[PDB]
Amino acid sequence: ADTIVAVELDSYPNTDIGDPSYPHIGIDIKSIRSKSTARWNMQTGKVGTAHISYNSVAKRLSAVVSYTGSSSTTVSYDVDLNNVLPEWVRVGLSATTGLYKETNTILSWSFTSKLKANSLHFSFNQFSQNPKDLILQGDATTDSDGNLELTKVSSSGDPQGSSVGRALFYAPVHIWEKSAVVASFDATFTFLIKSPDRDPADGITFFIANTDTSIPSGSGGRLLGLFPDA
Amino acid sequence: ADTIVAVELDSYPNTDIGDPSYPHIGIDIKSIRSKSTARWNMQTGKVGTAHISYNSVAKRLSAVVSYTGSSSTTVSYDVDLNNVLPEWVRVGLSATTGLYKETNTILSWSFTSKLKTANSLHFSFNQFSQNPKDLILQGDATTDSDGNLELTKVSSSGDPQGSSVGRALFYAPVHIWEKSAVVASFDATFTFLIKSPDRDPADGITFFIANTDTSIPSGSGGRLLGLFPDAN
Ligand SMILES: [Ca+2]
Ligand SMILES: [Ca+2]
Ligand SMILES: [Ca+2]
Ligand SMILES: [Mn+2]
Ligand SMILES: [Mn+2]
Ligand SMILES: [Mn+2]
Ligand SMILES: [Mn+2]
Ligand SMILES: [Mn+2]
Ligand SMILES: [Mn+2]
Ligand SMILES: [Mn+2]
Repeated sequence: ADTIVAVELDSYPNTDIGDPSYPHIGIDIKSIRSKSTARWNMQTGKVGTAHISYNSVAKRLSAVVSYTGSSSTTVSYDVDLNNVLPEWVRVGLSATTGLYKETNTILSWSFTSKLKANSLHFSFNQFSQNPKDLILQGDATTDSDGNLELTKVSSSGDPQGSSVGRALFYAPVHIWEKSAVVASFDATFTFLIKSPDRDPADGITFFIANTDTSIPSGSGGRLLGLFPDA
Repeated sequence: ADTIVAVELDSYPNTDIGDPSYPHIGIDIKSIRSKSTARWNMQTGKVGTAHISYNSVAKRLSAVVSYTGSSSTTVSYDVDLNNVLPEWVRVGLSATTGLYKETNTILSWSFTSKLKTANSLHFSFNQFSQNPKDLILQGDATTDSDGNLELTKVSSSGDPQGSSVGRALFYAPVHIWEKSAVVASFDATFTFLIKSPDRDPADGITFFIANTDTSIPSGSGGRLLGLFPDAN
């Protein structure tokens, strides 16, 4: 079973598995049952931005999601990630649609990791047709507009249900080493969630996992393509 | 047949294949016979620093090698790398030894690529782990307990060995160009320590850019720096 650390943008309330009764963003530490969550005032059809950051001294994983012209949503959790994650990891984005759907379009994504100092940084303001520097899993694809469509969309751009997909950066990341003075990382991605459904689903996540991580079987829908069970 | 673009720190003069008659640094475009070279006043036993840069507007690949408290060595060559390299590549470092030898120790390596279609990739190693999962080690290349990358074999006692070849490629491919892109550039730097028991150290170290699936060619040892199958 993979080891997962993620920040979820949960658009669909799955109260039968721990979610609060409303769209929310949360911090998941080895389980879909977020250790911390904050109400997320979604704005489908509007481009949002998510920023995630962490450093080994403060030991506080934080995330902020926002849209232009509106107050943001933030969430944090005190945790020693070096204790949870292996020294080497791959970082990525995931998304899923189930009975209900939504577009899980990524317009841009950047990540920076520093180990005190060695470093890894990448930035995509648009994605290439054949992103050789990305590992596409499931239905994840990049469209003609240079955007990353984590889940299946029609020619018109209309979302489809029962879809799952993720994109991991090709190169493993060394997030920690013995005696390391300080290790830190931060990620940012812009997204566009659209949907005809009264209640869109299921969400998008930025996650960090073991380097050989793959879509767990039965991880569709509410499990955001990250966990095998609830 | 890989496509190679490299900046060579040629410590051994092989005049039989076009090398000038003195240690030198050079810019190689699909051939070991440098398109441009400059005399390299080596400081064996001293830590050196090499800097390589290029951008699609200026179209001038330049490299500078220096040591603390000494005059630097520079070499340049005008060339549109878009007419040579494929759109996706892997970057790396190579080194070899032949009858004569030398340590080809890399103490640090950084690289930055920018593509304004601006997308970018950047990595830096101030030390290397024993199990560098973000590096593709080829040939004899290995990282040591000191955290340094030994491109070519060195005895457990630190003494270099001849007839060795090794390379280290960064794991993720690099997108250096795309049609209609506005501008693209890359920057690379690495520090190295070349030590030798031989009056004439050989054969050299290089920073190269090649097709993503690049591998050490057969017969690329010694004077071929682990980059080419022949000296054509
Ligand atoms: Ca949910
Ligand atoms: Ca030579
Ligand atoms: Ca192209
Ligand atoms: Mn949730
Ligand atoms: Mn930040
Ligand atoms: Mn850096
Ligand atoms: Mn690209
Ligand atoms: Mn030469
Ligand atoms: Mn950048
Ligand atoms: Mn490392």
